[PDB]
Amino acid sequence: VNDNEPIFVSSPFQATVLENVPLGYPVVHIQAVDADSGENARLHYRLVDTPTPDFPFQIHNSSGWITVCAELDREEVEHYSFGVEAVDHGSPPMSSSTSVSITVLDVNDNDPVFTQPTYELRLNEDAAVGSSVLTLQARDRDANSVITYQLTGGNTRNRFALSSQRGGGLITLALPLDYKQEQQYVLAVTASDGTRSHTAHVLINVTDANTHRPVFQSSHYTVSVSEDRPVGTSIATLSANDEDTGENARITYVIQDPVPQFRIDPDSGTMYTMMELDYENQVAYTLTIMAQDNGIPQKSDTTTLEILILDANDNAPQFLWDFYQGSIFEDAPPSTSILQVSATDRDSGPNGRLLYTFQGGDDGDGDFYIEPTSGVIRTQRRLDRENVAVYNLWALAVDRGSPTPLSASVEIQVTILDIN
Ligand SMILES: [Ca+2]
Ligand SMILES: [Ca+2]
Ligand SMILES: [Ca+2]
Ligand SMILES: [Ca+2]
Ligand SMILES: [Ca+2]
Ligand SMILES: [Ca+2]
Ligand SMILES: [Ca+2]
Ligand SMILES: [Ca+2]
Ligand SMILES: [Cl-]
Ligand SMILES: [Mg+2]
Ligand code: NA
Repeated sequence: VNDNEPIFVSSPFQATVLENVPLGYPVVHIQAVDADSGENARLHYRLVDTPTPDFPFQIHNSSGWITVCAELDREEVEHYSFGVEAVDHGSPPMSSSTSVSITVLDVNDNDPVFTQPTYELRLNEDAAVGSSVLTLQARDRDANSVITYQLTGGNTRNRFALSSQRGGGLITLALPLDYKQEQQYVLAVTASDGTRSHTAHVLINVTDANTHRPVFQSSHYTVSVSEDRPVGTSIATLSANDEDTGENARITYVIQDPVPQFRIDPDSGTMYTMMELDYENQVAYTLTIMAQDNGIPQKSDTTTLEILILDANDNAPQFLWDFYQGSIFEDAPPSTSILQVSATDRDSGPNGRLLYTFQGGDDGDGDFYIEPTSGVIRTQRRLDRENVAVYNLWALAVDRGSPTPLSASVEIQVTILDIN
């Protein structure tokens, strides 16, 4: 006579299991006590449905042990809710049912995964230090995985910085860019859960910017030019150098205060004369000159050029009087002055400095001489009106001009006065 319903040992059943356990792992012993003996007391166990995408457990129909019969995965199903039923082999058979809960415990069996498969961007070379470059996010399907981000290769000259945070991993500019040193970076970034990792690559191209001004070779050029030089003489080649690239570094030269006498070639920075120059009119010119790059926006420098005109022997001496006349008594001793000639020369230096001489002239067959620097004409000999009563002397003023010296001549008449 079958008088007792099978009673379970725990009120409902509950168990946890690492997602790791092998096929065969004993999860829970379901136990029931029938209060009879014989077959009135003999129990069979069965799992009942009370939807999960898998059901990786089974119960042994006599022992009551639930074992894993397919590999578990917490990232597929954390929690399984189902039932178990115990039944006696009684001719009127009795049974009871309870619930079973199995919670699956997390193991670190997933790598962190970047949210983008690929990372690419373009930075302007003048991007500010501190500015944001990129935020990278990875995710880990494990519940118990904290993600730390780290810059782990290709940070050349330590240009970039990476703050690791809750959301993800922020890249900033730590130190200034320079197109002349690096056009490109390939930053490795690794996402780690503390044991597993993945490494993303960030391709960064740098666009040259106009971060430099031309710098002239000098802030004050001085060059010299003979007043001789024809129209179209090159007199100097100014240059500025710009550390940028392309148009940002290509120089246009510009006279800021133009004069008719000079022009510049804007591409080559060469200065040419545009007119005849005259030392006797202006000895010096000063120009202010710009070098502008061709960047957007444009930058520029400034220098002064001082142009010194060099004097040329382009002026001939000129006597103050076109004719001189003087007298002396016949009985006068040697070294008696008759008179002093003078000349001027509009040139300076040796070009303007004067020698008075009878050479190329006439000194009355040696009867007179002239002092080279003073121009004073003197008797050299005793005189005789029997012989010469009236000399027609010819004096020369010669400059000391190098390339070829210039001169002028003047007539001096010398009357020899009688003795009563
Ligand atoms: Ca029973
Ligand atoms: Ca798993
Ligand atoms: Ca993980
Ligand atoms: Ca896991
Ligand atoms: Ca520039
Ligand atoms: Ca002149
Ligand atoms: Ca001159
Ligand atoms: Ca002269
Ligand atoms: Cl006179
Ligand atoms: Mg699976
Ligand atoms: Na630049």
